[PDB]
Amino acid sequence: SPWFGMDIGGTLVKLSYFEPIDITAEEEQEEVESLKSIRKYLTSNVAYGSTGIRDVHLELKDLTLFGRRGNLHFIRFPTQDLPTFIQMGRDTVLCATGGGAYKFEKDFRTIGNLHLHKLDELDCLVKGLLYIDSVSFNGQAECYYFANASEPERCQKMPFNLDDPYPLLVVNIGSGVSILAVHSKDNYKRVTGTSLGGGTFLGLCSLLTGCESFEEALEMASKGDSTQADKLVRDIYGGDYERFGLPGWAVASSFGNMIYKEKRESVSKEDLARATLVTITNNIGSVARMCAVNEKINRVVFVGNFLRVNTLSMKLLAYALDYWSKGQLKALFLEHEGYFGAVGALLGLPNF
Amino acid sequence: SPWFGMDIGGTLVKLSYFEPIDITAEEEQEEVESLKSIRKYLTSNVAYGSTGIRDVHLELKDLTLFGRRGNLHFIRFPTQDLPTFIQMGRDTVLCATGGGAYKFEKDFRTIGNLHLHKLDELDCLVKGLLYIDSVSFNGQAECYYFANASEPERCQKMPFNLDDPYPLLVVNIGSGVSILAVHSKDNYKRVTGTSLGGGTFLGLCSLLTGCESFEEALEMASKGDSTQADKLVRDIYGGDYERFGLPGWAVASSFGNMIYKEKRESVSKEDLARATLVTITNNIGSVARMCAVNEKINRVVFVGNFLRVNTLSMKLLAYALDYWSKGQLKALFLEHEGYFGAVGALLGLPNF
Ligand SMILES: Nc1ncnc2c1ncn2[C@@H]1O[C@H](COP(=O)(O)OP(=O)(O)NP(=O)(O)O)[C@@H](O)[C@H]1O
Ligand SMILES: Nc1ncnc2c1ncn2[C@@H]1O[C@H](COP(=O)(O)OP(=O)(O)NP(=O)(O)O)[C@@H](O)[C@H]1O
Ligand SMILES: CC(C)c1ncc(CC(=O)N2CCN(c3ccc(C#N)nn3)CC2)cc1F
Ligand SMILES: CC(C)c1ncc(CC(=O)N2CCN(c3ccc(C#N)nn3)CC2)cc1F
Ligand SMILES: [Mg+2]
Ligand SMILES: [Mg+2]
Repeated sequence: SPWFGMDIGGTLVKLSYFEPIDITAEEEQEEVESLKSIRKYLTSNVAYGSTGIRDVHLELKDLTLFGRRGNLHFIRFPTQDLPTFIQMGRDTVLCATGGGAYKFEKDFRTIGNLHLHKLDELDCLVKGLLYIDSVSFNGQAECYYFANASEPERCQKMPFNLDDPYPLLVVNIGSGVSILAVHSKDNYKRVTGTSLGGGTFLGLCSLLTGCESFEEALEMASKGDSTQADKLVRDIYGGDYERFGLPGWAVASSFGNMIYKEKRESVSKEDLARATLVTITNNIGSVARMCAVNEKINRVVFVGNFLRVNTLSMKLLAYALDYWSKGQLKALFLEHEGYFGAVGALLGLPNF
Repeated sequence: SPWFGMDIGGTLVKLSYFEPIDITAEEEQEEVESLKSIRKYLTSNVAYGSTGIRDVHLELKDLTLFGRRGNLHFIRFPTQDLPTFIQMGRDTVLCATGGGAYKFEKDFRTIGNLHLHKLDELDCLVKGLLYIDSVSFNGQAECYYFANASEPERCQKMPFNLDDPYPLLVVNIGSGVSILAVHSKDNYKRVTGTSLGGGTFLGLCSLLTGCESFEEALEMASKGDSTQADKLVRDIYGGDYERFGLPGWAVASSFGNMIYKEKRESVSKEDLARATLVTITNNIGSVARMCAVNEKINRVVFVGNFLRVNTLSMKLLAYALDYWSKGQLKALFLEHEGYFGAVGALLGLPNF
């Protein structure tokens, strides 16, 4: 049986696959052709069909897991294409998490004799996050922050040590947002969540600009000026609101300048994309700040695929969390940020 | 000099005007024609030009203020039309608050010999709120809540006593959102704020539906189904997410079903209006809940004109705050909710 961990989210399926690299001469003969075809298919291709992708840069090489050495691979595809995945399987013990482990349980059982083991998505997230940081990213730090995030000429990605990770606030930005407080390896809770997450960015962006992919939405946003759509403090006060330390550049009302018809007629799609990104990102940061204050936790780590290839939102979070907390909170990021649930699911294999 | 209080916000100007009703025979002769023309103009019209409105239902009758008896009137017009207001004035001590008291200071001083006194918008809000509740709404309660907000066959507006109003969390929903913690008549602070407020509702609604007024946006929303645009917990899990008590009907991702092109092509403008309203309203409620928990305050009063003629958002707030706090927080509302800053400004007149 191949060793796989699957996190079926509302938008993306994430798959962690352990490729053994210590296969003995006797073991290669004993392996069945279907198993060899799967291993070869997965390791000789980086694109799978039309929508599956192997994130080769994230591979952990020569990892020791369950007493074997191998490479840990990280693979993603849209949940909309899970029927293709299952149909290919019909042409193994599967540890699965995410909402889709429940929603699609009956579909996975169409694969004869397959044993599906549903695992909790936040249990798997915490276990996978702690594990990956513990083994390191091929000797490099898994965790990083942006040093001097308020000064663009200095701002730079820097490694951050999580050897004693507790306590930790984890902000999981998927379709929506889950906020977790982790006090130990066995003591964690879901503090709250928000509905304004990555699916809001992508959904609103598509409605407003006609973009047809997450990457196109980010490309548009990179070219836009959110202040063409947003109403700033200085638009209301003429400058800073000094009594409460609100700088003129702060957003007072997201999309608030779109109440004027002439401004709706002049705004560009790129401006709207950037305002959508800024609106969602600042709200996530603000909710994270309030939760960190209430939980008395000063390290805030952001995960989920809203931040994949999204340096704009990462840098906005780093700057905003530091600025609005007056330096009391630190924004942290993880190289394997979308895959922790899939890894945590894989890690449950020995229990079955 | 007529007694006026003005709150110049980012979107609306609010004006409180005290009409004396104890004018003696000698006083009517001494009054100048311009003053008599202003009082007559204000009290014989309910529409002023094309965009000014007197909210006659809010009038406080036979109020004793500064040692005189009179009627307190409540008048609003768009900040975009303030040049018309100022030009009419050029054809008095003015206590003014809101950002526009600063932004338009030089414009108010084009009225010869006018004395402008800028007052802080959250100082005025707290003072006006406490004052109006203290004098009552013509003998009725100024404050109300929705009893049994979780059961539509029972849910009904009911009066609420604020005779000892402290402590109180005040959520001011204007263009954006300000959240205040009031501990006494002289001890209050701005806890935080959000950029996702009434201008976000109106701005996004206009972009998405082509509506041309706040009232039209609400009319559209009243006919729509937000679940056509939003991705719910049951869309991801197939039902409830039981481990964390998330019901299937909860929104997991606002506008999250709009990542699918075929759903964008089927959604109605009314659906989009309702999803915008629900998205903004739930986020305001959630931020209010987190702030109330951190401030250790269990009464949350919502003000600002986002809720004017907006029973949908008021009932959503009442239900959501009670549901998501497991009954620990109570949503409160005020009949004069958009006008407290203007009243607090008027109340500063004796200091000058
Ligand atoms: N290739 C992509 N396709 C779609 N969305 C993408 C893609 N890449 C990045 N994203 C973003 O990543 C978000 C989904 O993140 P992800 O952590 O995989 O959520 P999920 O697990 O599928 N949803 P959930 O059930 O709420 O946990 C989307 O909402 C987008 O904002
Ligand atoms: N006639 C109207 N015109 C515009 N907006 C309206 C109207 N009626 C209700 N609204 C809503 O009321 C909101 C403005 O509320 P209001 O409390 O008057 O804010 P403001 O004081 O002008 N803004 P701010 O400077 O942020 O405090 C708008 O964003 C709309 O959502
Ligand atoms: C008084 C009126 C005109 C008014 N209404 C609303 C606002 C918005 C506001 O108050 N804020 C503060 C909190 N903020 C963030 C952002 C990111 C993070 C992170 N990470 N944290 N906080 C968002 C904007 C301003 C304002 F002047
Ligand atoms: C696990 C994944 C699939 C997921 N991701 C996000 C959510 C959203 C969420 O967690 N919530 C709770 C807080 N909530 C409100 C709303 C109003 C108030 C008031 N007043 N308070 N809270 C909003 C929705 C669900 C969810 F299953
Ligand atoms: Mg997920
Ligand atoms: Mg205001």
